[PDB]
Amino acid sequence: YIRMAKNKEFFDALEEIAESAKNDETLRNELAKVLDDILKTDPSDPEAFRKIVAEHQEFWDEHDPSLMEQYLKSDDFLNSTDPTYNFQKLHQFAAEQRVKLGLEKSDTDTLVAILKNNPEECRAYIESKKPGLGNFSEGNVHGWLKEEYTPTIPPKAINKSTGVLSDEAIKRIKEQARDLLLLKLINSSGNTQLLKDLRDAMSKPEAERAANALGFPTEGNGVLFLSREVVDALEERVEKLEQEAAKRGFDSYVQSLSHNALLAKKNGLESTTAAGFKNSLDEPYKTYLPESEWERAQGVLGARYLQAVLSSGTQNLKDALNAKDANALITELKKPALLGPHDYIDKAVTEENLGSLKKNMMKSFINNIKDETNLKALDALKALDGAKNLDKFKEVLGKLGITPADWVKDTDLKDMKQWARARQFELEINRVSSLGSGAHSKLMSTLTKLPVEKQREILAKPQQLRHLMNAYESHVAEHYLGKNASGIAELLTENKRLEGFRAIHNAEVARVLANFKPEITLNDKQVAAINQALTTANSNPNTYTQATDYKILIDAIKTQSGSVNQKDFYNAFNLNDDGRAFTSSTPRKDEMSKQQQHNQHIYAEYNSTSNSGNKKLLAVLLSIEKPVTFSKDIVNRFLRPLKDSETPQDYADTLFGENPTNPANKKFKDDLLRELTPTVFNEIKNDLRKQELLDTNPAHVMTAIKALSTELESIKGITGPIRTNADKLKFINDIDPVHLYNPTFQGTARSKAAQMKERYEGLSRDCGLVVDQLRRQVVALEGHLKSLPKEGEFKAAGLTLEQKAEIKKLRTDLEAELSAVREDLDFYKKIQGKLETIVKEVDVAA
Repeated sequence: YIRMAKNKEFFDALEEIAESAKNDETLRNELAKVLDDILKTDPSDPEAFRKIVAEHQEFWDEHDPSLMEQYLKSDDFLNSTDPTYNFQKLHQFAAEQRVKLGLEKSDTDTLVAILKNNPEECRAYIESKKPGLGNFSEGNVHGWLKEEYTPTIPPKAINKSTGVLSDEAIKRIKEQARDLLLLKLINSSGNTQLLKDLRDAMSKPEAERAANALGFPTEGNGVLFLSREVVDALEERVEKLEQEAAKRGFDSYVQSLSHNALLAKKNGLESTTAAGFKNSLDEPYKTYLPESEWERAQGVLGARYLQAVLSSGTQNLKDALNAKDANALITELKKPALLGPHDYIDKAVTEENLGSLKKNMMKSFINNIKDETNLKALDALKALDGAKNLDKFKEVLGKLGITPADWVKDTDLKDMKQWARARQFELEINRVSSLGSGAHSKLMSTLTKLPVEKQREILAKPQQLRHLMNAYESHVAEHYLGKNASGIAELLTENKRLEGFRAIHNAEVARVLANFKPEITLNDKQVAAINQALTTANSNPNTYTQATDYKILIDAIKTQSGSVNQKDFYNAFNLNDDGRAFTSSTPRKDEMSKQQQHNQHIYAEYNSTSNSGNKKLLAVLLSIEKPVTFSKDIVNRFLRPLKDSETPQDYADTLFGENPTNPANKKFKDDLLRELTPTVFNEIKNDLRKQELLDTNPAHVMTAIKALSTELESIKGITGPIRTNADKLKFINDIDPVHLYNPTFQGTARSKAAQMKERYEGLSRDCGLVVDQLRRQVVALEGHLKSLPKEGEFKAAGLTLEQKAEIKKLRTDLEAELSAVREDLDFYKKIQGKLETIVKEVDVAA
């Protein structure tokens, strides 16, 4: 080797200078000449060549003096045959370097065309862009050949000048072109998913499609390879787009948030830095929101979170509802009792907020109205429901603790009275049900959706809430609710699910099992075994103080629920997670004990008796919560009058009174009539009328076989006339056609048919009545011959041939009526329907 020369030093200098001409527009115009000349020269003419490189000495000395030192013409300092850097190389390299300098600022269409064209076609293309990408025409640069052309049908210009722009040189030119075309495409795409497909690809075939979709050409794909410069710029483009996307989308997303969602953002909103705040959002905003937005976004999401948490909370809101302006409402909400000292609440701003906020705070207030010392809750609420003026309101909102209340609008008066009524219901159902008002969510909805007036009615007559919890067929609900009122379907199925718990043998186990987070669903055989578990528990004299014996009661129930987390079960009954021992704060078990202590004497009969009629009356009794212990003498006083009482109401009255004076009684009468439905009371009754029919005296058997036969004759006298009129009322209106008419009076052409309508729908309302009546008799008749044992297992001393032929007379007569009445029920319904189709053809006709 040697090296005593400037040949590398010029390669290396040109290369640097070209880089610094990226952003120095005049230096490129200088460096283009330096090249434009070096190019014009013949390479293999060491005189002429070194003449031309020397004759730009002023431009050489301008970058680096250490290129220059009679010695210029001497090829001592400048090698003519360097193994790595000739004149042939420094000409070839200066050509590459020329076209590279030119495309650095050239348009998208050129950039494409260089990628589009093959090396041959690419050289000829460079000639057509003259002097843009150098002066590459014949004669103007030495190596440069004549343009040849292909033999293809549309001929394509090619230039086979490898001596100056080598095949490896035009690849490097395409390399540089690609990059710049991409940066052009990247900086101009708003389409973020495409950009991402490119950055996140892991194989040429989708690096392709991603590129091709941005506008990179199909022809370029061969050389498509991400440099680290294009990557770096791509990566920082998406982060730009996502941020200004997320900044824009936020104010919408906040409005999109559900109530529970809003509520979950608290830890976020209280965050002392933007990282935290941001970390509590959902994923677009969780990262790509910019921190600059934060202070603003605290407010936008804040004032929605102030609406949500103030609306739904239990905190005391007197002072904050009485706030003077926003500035005072703020200093109130920052108080530790409320939302705490946090910057976010300094976006509860006077403008839109403190109206909106106070209306929302008023919902909380009303819902946490409490039996205070001078005022009942139901009075306070009904005061608010009652009053008519805005000023008649402010008068009571005086007494509730809100002065001035001059902020209270007129429009809102209807909304906030609904909150007053809704709350009234909440309480009145809590008063009526052993269970929670929560346990009747669907019932609590349907009342809140009855129109303004009916609400006030059902509230003035609260006893029907009782009847509604015992409404299981839609017509029963309708009779108290409305015509076809909203949400009945759901109400009924609530009542069907609750009946298990409502008839469970202890009111604590009722409450918690009914109000479990996943919903449980029972069979009667499940609740049998649950009530069986509680009898073993009442048998055990330390179920509620020995933790291993409290477990025997829970372990028994557990199994019957059947399918949930063990732990919540145990905690919800005040035990630790294991079972091992009681949790320190022990209220659920405490009331269980208080209940199951009152079921001492009641259980004492429940176990003794074979009277599987009034077993059921005890079962309902111990399934109702009691203030007090219910002695052995009151169990006797409960069981006495049931035989002689005909209805549930007549049963209550003779126990307690017409309007029993003593509050603790009045409540238990109300609570007793809730569980003694007309339906279950009959079940008790004709169960205990099985009893007198199971007796060992024929004295008693027959004294109740005759009774029963008297009630059958009653039933036959209601059915009698309904039978004799039946054959008549059909034969007339069954063969009857329905295009026709019957005109027999005066009036208008349309009012003839209209009042012949009134006459048919009069008959439709007679049949309906009959239908209802026969419905009751089939229920009754069934009721009776359930009560009758069946030729066998009579468990009685000798029955004579007249006695045993009389009881068999009864069965057959009972079944022979039941069977018979069905004829008519069927038939009367046919006539029912038959009219409905005649009445609604007079509608479409007249």
